[PDB]
Amino acid sequence: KFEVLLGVYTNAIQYVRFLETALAVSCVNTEFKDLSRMTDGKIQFRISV
Amino acid sequence: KFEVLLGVYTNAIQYVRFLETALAVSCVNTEFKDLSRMTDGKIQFRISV
Repeated sequence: KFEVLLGVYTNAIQYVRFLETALAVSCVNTEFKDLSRMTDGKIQFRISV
Repeated sequence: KFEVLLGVYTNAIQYVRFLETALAVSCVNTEFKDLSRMTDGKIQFRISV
C-alpha cells in the first residue's frame, strides 16, 4: 500500500529586459559605466526666433 | 384470418467512451492498473515569486 508522489512543479521566471518591451521606443538608451561619478547633467538648446 | 408480427428492433445503447466526448478535453487521463493499492497521492508545487 503506497502513497504516490504525483508531481513536483517549479514555475520558470522568464527574463525580461528593457529593450525587449515596447516601453523602449519612448526613450533612447546609452550605457554609461561610471554614472555615480557623474553628479549632474545638462542639455542646452539655442532657440532662434 | 390472421394477426401479423410487424418486426422487432431493440435499441442499441451506444458505448460512450471517455475519449470520444468533449469532457476529455477538460482533463487528462492515465491508465493506472492498481489504484486499489494507493492510499493517497500528492502534488507539491514550487512557486518562485
